[PDB]
Amino acid sequence: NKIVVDPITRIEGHLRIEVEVEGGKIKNAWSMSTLFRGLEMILKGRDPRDAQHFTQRACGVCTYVHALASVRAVDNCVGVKIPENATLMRNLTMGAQYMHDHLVHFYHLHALDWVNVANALNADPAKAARLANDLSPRKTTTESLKAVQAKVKALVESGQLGIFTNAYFLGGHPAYVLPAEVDLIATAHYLEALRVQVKAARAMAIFGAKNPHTQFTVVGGCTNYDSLRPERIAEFRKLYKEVREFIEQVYITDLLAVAGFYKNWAGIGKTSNFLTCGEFPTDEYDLNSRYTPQGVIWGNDLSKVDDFNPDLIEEHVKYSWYEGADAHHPYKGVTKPKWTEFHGEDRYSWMKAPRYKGEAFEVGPLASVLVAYAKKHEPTVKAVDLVLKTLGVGPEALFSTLGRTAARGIQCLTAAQEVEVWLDKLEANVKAGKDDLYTDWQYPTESQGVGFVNAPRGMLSHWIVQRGGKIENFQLVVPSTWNLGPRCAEGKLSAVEQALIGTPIADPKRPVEILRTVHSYDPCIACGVH
Amino acid sequence: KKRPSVVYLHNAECTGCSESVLRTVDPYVDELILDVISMDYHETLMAGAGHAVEEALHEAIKGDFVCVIEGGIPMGDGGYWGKVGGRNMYDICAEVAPKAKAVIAIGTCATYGGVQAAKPNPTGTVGVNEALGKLGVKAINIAGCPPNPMNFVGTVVHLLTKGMPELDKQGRPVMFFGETVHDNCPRLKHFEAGEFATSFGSPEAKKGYCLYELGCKGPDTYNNCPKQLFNQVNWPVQAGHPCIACSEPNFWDLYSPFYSA
Ligand code: SF4
Ligand code: SF4
Ligand code: FCO
Ligand code: F3S
Ligand SMILES: [O-][O-]
Ligand SMILES: [Mg+2]
Ligand code: NI
Ligand SMILES: [S]
Ligand SMILES: [S]
Repeated sequence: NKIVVDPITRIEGHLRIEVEVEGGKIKNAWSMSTLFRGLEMILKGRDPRDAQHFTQRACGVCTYVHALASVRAVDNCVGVKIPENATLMRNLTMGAQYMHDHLVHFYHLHALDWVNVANALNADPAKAARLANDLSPRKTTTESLKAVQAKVKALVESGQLGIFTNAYFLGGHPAYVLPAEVDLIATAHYLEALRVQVKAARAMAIFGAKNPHTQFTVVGGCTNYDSLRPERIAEFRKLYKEVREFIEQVYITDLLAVAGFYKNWAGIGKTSNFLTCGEFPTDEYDLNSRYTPQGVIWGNDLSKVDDFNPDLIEEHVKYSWYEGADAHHPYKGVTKPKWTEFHGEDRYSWMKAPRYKGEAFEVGPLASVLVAYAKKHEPTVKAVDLVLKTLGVGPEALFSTLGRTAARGIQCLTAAQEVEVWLDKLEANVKAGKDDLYTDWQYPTESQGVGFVNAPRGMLSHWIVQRGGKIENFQLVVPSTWNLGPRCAEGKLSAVEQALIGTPIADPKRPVEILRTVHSYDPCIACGVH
Repeated sequence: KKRPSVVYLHNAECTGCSESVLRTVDPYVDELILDVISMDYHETLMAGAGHAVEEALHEAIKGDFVCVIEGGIPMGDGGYWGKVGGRNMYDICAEVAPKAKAVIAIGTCATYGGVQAAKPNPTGTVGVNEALGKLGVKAINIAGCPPNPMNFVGTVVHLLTKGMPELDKQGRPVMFFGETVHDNCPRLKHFEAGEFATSFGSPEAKKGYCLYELGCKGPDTYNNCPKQLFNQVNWPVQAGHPCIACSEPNFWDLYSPFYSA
């Protein structure tokens, strides 16, 4: 029995899911990415300095992160040590991206799998407001919830549902179990988050020039001296505090509220191997200098964290649309596209299949939060303990779709909390008359380099080989490549394919259970394929 | 059934254009899609999935609607490089675009081909008017990578209230793309005076001297970045970085290397 969901909506890019069902549970799965662009092919022979501009266009949702990975890789192959202010500025910009990215994912990409907007019309608004007031410290009025209810009403009565047209929750759905009051609060916050995200992206643009697609980084550091003015720094600070408060007081509390009604999702979507390179360094040449730590977890075992070893990465193509079946470490990566139709020669995707020491891994917030928890990163310990105590579960509940969703919230929180530290340091440096942002550098005759970035979706790495200031090879291996890529030559399912096994399907015609698990990985197909 | 219908297609894109739309102010995106238009198809945002949204698209293109296309259209070797629900993106656009009352190509990918159309262009990706011109499609090109949200929303409003705006030779609304970045750049005084930064770390860069010698393509680039700003706060040159010509046809090859004049 075959179910196909194509297109998968509320993600970035072009994904098709095919699943086999038996007894009302998924018994097998295929993750099919259906757009190829070929950025690595385009980069060959070009100027290393142009790289960050092309690779940023890998994706406009996780904007900035590919530019960071590229200047880190070129910084690295050239041996330059950028000044402290460049490190601070780059970290600040990444912090703002975490804040913006995770907010938009929860409300605008993920929530509609759990929230029945139409049922919001049945909510008693006074009762919803009181519940809102128990959940968060800020005050909500009956009146504002009535207004939201009125807006949903105009939409439904107009007969133009727009983006709600043919929703899986229309006419009721056995998998949507939220009480009407909670559906209303979620909907109100969904609308509010549309305005909050605008403030997060503005904060980012103060250092980054613009959002989407920043323009302030160069090999050797950053260019944005203008942002070093007290005025600009104060303006960042104020936006940053508003977005932070909303995250703390609305996002996190909404997340726990909704999770509470779906505690069964703690037993669904279990996976086993996790890794991260860490993010936010003080030393651009030492992963252990990073605010969130690097680490590798094998088979759900939190008592032992191995060191991240990038020598162990290989990308497979046996089940993808590329020539042949060999796997390569990215310094020797090959990108030779070869289409064979859906399942032709059993191939079903434009993503390569990254494996770590031959095994399939999951990356991203959960993976990052697990490693930091295992290593006793105190900010993460406190955030995790809160989720766990709030839901009434032990740490075993984290290895799941519900846990993957909670972990995104924690990752957002721990980043937001640290941002003020980097900002104070940058300011104190400037006040003391230390305003350097750039370090001169020169091309080695011949060199290679690598940049590691823990993006909002997970471990990102750009790999360059250059000769005479010309690119000989440039490969990206990106978090969604790991999460949503297909089987490798050993036939091992990827994180998302494996996570889907066992998933119960109440209504095969409207398989929202598939969306829930897929969305918890926050898929980005332009990222994954490039 | 009161608000004007808009159908929004995603092709060979990074989705940065969709994101730029979310950055709109006055109106904000909620006002845009609750009060100004009806967003009848948009893959990034829609609650349903799979067959349910393809049915929504089928119904929506029976009416009077404006079509918005993001991303290039792959045409190389038959066009299989980009598929949605099994269909090649060309076939989807060929079906939808000619039915609209007006078509908007958003972003340089949709207008001219964009990043994936850069050499050696393995997917054979082209822009909207190049792919669909033979079918009678004449799209308004909102160029930029991504464009200023005001250039897209301003164009939709204009279409709704005044009709088709006047376009330049490359199909861009003259009301937004009529002058170069350079014409309106605050560093123009330095440029004419010969006051240039020769390195990103020099005192001259710290002083905000013109970036022409570090690669700036402002003099050849039609956009409203300096006067409009992005996110209401900034733009590349204000942030010390050269313009890379992101609203110009074929900028990826014609204006790089980015750091030399
Ligand atoms: S024009 Fe630029 S921002 Fe828009 S889809 Fe293309 S690459 Fe992305
Ligand atoms: S910085 Fe660029 S746009 Fe501004 S005056 Fe100089 S060359 Fe012109
Ligand atoms: N976050 C993010 Fe995009 C993906 N996957 C990258 O890197
Ligand atoms: S790079 Fe693009 S955003 Fe404006 S400053 Fe140049 S046209
Ligand atoms: O989005 O990556
Ligand atoms: Mg790659
Ligand atoms: Ni992305
Ligand atoms: S650079
Ligand atoms: S282009």
